[PDB]
Amino acid sequence: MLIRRLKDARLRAGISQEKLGVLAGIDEASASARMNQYEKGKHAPDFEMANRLAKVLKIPVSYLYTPEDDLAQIILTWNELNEQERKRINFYIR
Amino acid sequence: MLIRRLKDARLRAGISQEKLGVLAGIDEASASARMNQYEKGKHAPDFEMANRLAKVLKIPVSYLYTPEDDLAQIILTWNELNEQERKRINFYIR
DNA sequence: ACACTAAGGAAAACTTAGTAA
DNA sequence: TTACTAAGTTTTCCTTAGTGT
Repeated sequence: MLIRRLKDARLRAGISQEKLGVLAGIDEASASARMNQYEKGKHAPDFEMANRLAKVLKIPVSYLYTPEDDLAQIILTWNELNEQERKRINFYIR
Repeated sequence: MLIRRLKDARLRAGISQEKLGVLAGIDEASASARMNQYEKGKHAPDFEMANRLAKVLKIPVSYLYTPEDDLAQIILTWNELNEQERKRINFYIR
């Protein structure tokens, strides 16, 4: 998991490391420590948790694993497109 | 990491679980076991190994971590674009 | 060649109990 | 409050050594 994507998504959201964990379902006791470990690259969360974090952060989970700056932006933006906007890009791909 | 995504990518590369591990840097002696365990979802590779696996499979590492089928395709398809075709999309998104 | 699995040491994540701006 | 960390504990993985096609 890319620590910097985790930091940018959390900052845009406006919540602490501890808050993020609790909402993401991590136990109050270890929430603060764990969320800091992931954000400092000391440990990696597992994919389940990653999804849970993504859900709180209102981003697609794969943004967290996207190194390509240009692609990460596309994902972040695809996420917010409305019904027509996406239907446009779909015909585009196929 | 989504095992189904790993499997589909490998099959399109037209290579064995083993060869994949070998080319991805896993030692010959364990490459088969490991790559199978990943593909059956017994254990998940760490991100570094994911990245290695992706370079060999000629795909963006996000693909392995994207549960949405329509976003996965977008990622896969963006991958096939040239430097200019990508400037064309990056401006649409800025 | 190719897909696959149990077991147990190797290694990584999780928990606790904190400190530091 | 929020960020951060070491050390202990528990969990998951990598390697070995086989299975079967």
